[PDB]
Amino acid sequence: AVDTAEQVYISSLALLKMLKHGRAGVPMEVMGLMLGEFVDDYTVRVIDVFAMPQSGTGVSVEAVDPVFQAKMLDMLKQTGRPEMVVGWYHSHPGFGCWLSGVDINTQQSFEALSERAVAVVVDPIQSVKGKVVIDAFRLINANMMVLGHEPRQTTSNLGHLNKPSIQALIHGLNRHYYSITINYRKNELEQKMLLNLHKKSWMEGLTLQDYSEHCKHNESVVKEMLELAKNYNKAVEEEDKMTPEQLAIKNVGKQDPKRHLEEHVDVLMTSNIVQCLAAMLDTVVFK
Amino acid sequence: CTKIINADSEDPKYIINVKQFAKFVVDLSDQVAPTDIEEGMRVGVDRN
Amino acid sequence: KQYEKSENDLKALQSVGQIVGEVLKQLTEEKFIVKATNGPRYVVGCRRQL
Amino acid sequence: SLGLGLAAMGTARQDVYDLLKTNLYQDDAVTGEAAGLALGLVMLGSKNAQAIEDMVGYAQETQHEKILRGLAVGIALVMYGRMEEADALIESLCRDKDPILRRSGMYTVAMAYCGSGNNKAIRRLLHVAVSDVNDDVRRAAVESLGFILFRTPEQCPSVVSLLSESYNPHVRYGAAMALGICCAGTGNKEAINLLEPMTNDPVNYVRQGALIASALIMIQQTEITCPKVNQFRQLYSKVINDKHDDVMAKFGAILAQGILDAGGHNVTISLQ
Amino acid sequence: TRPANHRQLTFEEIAKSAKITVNEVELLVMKALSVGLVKGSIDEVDKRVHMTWVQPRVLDLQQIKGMKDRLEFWCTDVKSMEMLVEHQAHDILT
Amino acid sequence: EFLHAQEEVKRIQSIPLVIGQFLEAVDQNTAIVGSTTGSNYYVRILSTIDRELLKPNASVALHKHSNALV
Amino acid sequence: AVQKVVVHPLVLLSVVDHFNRIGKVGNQKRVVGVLLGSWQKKVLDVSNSFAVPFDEDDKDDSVWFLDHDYLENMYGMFKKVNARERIVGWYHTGPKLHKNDIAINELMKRYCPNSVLVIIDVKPKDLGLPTEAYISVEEVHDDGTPTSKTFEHVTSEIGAEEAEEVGVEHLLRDIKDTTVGTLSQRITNQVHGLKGLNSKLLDIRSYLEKVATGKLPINHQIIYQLQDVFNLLPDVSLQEFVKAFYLKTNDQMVVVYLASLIRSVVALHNLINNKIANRDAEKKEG
Amino acid sequence: ENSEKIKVNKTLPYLVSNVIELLDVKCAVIKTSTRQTYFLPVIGLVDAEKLKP
Amino acid sequence: LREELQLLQEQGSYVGEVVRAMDKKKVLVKVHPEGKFVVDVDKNIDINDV
Ligand SMILES: [Zn+2]
Repeated sequence: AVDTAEQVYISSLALLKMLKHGRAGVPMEVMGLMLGEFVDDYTVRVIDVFAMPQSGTGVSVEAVDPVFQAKMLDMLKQTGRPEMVVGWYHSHPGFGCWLSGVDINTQQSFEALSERAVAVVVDPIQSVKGKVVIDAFRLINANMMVLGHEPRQTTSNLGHLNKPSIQALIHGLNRHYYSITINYRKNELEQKMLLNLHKKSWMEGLTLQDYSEHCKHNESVVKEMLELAKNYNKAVEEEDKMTPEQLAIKNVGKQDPKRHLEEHVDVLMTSNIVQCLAAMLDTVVFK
Repeated sequence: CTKIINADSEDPKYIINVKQFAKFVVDLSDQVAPTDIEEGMRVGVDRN
Repeated sequence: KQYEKSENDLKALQSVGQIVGEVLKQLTEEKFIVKATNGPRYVVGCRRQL
Repeated sequence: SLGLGLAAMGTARQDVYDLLKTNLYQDDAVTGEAAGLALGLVMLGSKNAQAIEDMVGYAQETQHEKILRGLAVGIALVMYGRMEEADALIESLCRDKDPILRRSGMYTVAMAYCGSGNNKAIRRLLHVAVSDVNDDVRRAAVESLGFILFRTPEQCPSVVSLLSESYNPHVRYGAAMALGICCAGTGNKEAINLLEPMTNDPVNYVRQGALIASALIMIQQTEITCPKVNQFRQLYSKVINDKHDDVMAKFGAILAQGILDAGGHNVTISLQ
Repeated sequence: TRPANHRQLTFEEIAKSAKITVNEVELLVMKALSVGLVKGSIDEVDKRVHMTWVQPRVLDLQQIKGMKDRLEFWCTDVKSMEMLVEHQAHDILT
Repeated sequence: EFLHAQEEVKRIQSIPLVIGQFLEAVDQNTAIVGSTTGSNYYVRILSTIDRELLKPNASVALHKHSNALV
Repeated sequence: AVQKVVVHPLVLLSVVDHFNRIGKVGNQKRVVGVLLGSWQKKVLDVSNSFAVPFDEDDKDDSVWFLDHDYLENMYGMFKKVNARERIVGWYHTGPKLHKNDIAINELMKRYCPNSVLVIIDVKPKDLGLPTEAYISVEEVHDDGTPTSKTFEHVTSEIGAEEAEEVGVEHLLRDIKDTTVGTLSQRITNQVHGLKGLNSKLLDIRSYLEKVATGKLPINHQIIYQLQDVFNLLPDVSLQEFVKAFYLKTNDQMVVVYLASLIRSVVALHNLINNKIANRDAEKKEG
Repeated sequence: ENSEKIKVNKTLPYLVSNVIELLDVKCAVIKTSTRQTYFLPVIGLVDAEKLKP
Repeated sequence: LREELQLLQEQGSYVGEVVRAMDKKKVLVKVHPEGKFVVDVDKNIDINDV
């Protein structure tokens, strides 16, 4: 009985507790615990995340408070749901993700206690634009050290979700742990109530921004579009057989031919239509 | 390697400079004898 | 009175610092050019209502 | 159970059907692929009352997904060529928000509409091939093209001409297998013209399926029959003696050596 | 009494119903503007008094009945002419 | 998809950027820039900036991580 | 007097899960929990929450349990892991509030004096209402009414934060529509913007039907006196507002002769450039 | 228990520095031996009357 | 455009002056603000090109 290509399920609230606790203590490598359920042999799920108080030692086994462990679990049994811990996490701000020296020491304690106890490393400050730098890892033994680690077998969902990155494989990858696959438990009864409630405005759709700011904009764009038409005349009346595909590449200027064309005309079209349709509907509805 | 400014009683309380880096206040380790940590002495200092 | 000082210290445990700099010039309404006292230059913004 | 469902395939025998039910209700994670595939094979082309109903009733409350993927093909395989009688089931599985079950309906609309140029099928299957969000169900859309169009292999290069040129590799992957299963053993040279940039893709696994589909099309074809045989035998031999490709990249190559000389050049593949 | 249908009131209606003389309707309405229970204006070449009114008070259940009928005309104008826009622009809606 | 490509490009320039100086131009869209942190670099640049503003020198904005011209 | 509350989008979410925790045995149809918040200004902010074991019986409808002991120690733990956070109020669900809510609110005002409750709607998620916030005032009562508790209104909204909108955008990835799409998107903004115009109308339709009928007591203070202010200003006076419509001609003028001509002439270039490239590649094929 | 927590939170290194001035709106400016100037809203485990520039 | 966006999201290179080359695809480079370095070459560049 040995590993395969596993799968990690995370709940929607779990990821939100990761990025919020990472954004809170952005300099000093925050630490917390990960609470879920072992559903089968080789897929792990997590439903809940609660953090840890800050220890002066740092991210290690000494940052784990056993009296804050059991008494926090004492409350969650009688309210919500009791379940077994399945792992832990921390935050590593100075890089993306790889298990460091004091990372790997406290991992050995957890895999001695649990079956797997999957680590999770998240950089909070790298994730900016629309994506998150989250990845989960899991330590390997020394029994197959001259053999091929990660004993994976009959599947084809292993080549996805990441190739081993060179900022991560320069450290303990791949002869020390292995990387694991993470998708999201995307659910209904949460997805639309997050979407429609976060981005919404009722009366904005038929406002006017009315005319003194708008006729000035219609005044402006036509004036350079006149000179854009004069520059459009200049290339059309030119029309010389100087190998015109080579004549165009020696006359590149980030300019007229069709790019600096009707793009403005489309904006002039859409602005006045939405302005006039809002004007005509408002005369219709109100008295 | 570094240099030591001084020490305080009942504890390490060791004040150590680099003259290029900053000045730390650190602890002695287990492999030292606490007598031969005289002032102005070059000493091997951990990185972490 | 002693417990008051302890709870003030538990409150006093999140002063992650602030970086001291000086405004060089004003770029836009919410973009500025500042410089650290020993470091490089930056383009920054304000909080909300500064 | 895989051996029992394969040897008793299409029997509609009650006794093998009964112990496969109590195998299914063991609720083990790893035999769910084993129970679901064999339960369809003993009920192939049956359209039974209790077979569809118990399998579609069991496929929501379970906790694993190997249990779901075995029953995914199984409820696709319980109906076969009914050609109008699955339409309530086809509408039911795709409207659900389960991604495996939507994928399961795509294999069901493939097997109920085998070899027929159904306009309603090619409209609806291509419709979810555009607008759906999960990659796995989008593949089973563009993989099901050969199952409904293998009788007339001429339309298949025309319709997958731009399906091979999407932006995601998953649509391009099932596009490559669609060339492999629509045209069975023809010396087409038009599909082979399409597969040449398909085996020269940046992404590895769509090249893999291009190698397998190139192996499926040209078994038992000499160089005088079509001039692309020995071109690809040395291309298979190049990438299998190559070192710096993936195991994923070379799994299709060693498999292509097994396909191309299968049966000692005595048998072929022909759905027709 | 007339809820802004044609709220430009003529001077003789004030001078009769208040039974005040004609020359003192202007000093009467400048006082009501000075207090601030109305925010209208005064013409004198036509002597019609234009009205914009923001002061609220009680409205005695019978005037809810007339307010219901005006709200019901308000209903079918909004409802039906939205069905015109949706049925016209259905194919670019999505 | 062409609009989402426009969106993720046109929000690379709203970041608390660092300030450097343009030094040399190699070829099409790749240059040497020296930062105010020193330690002279070599990065690729965008596809938007008109190249008639970088003739010997320019006060320029730089990315944090990829350190590109912005 | 609180200006408005700000819904951090973790708290609601963390009400949905705990309604789903007890939902396998859920027949109480209500979940009371403690609303953690960050008091900033007259405007209020909400960052976190947790739950409490709660029972209630409709029989005698005053028999219920918050747990003070559970409320002391678990909030003490959230104080220890985060010194920024404190209590600001509580919440419950099951969109019809019940008669007990005077008792819960007047109890736990001894934790924060200007405490505030927020009703979420876990099952209703459809038209126009994310949440609602209530507040308590006790004046004499009015000019002439008997005194009571009288839950009042605080306006509400859904706020956000940097490094949690990243979790918003990356977890959804479903429809991903931008506001751009100015032909198709802005017309639909006018469509369902007007589909709420009759929705608020059908709500004000139903209210004065059941109070003109005369069931519920007429709120003489605000419920129509604010409507008495309202019902005078759809001014549609014609013969000068008729002369608004050469500016309509002016807004039309830019569309007609500029945008229809140039768009046609540019596509006419694509004809001759193709008809040349058609046959001059055809005559050189042989 | 609080004093035990402060005991384990005064570990391990102490980066020495220089206080340049003090303000109220309690506030202080710190220059380290890395020659970097910092500012605080909250001073810490000392008394402001016990300190000076 | 997507290929243009991915290649720009990548860490920049360092500039350093070559003093003179070692043997077997190794050179001797001080960058600017550091010590010298003996590094390895890529595929497309050669010793004779240095
Ligand atoms: Zn770590």
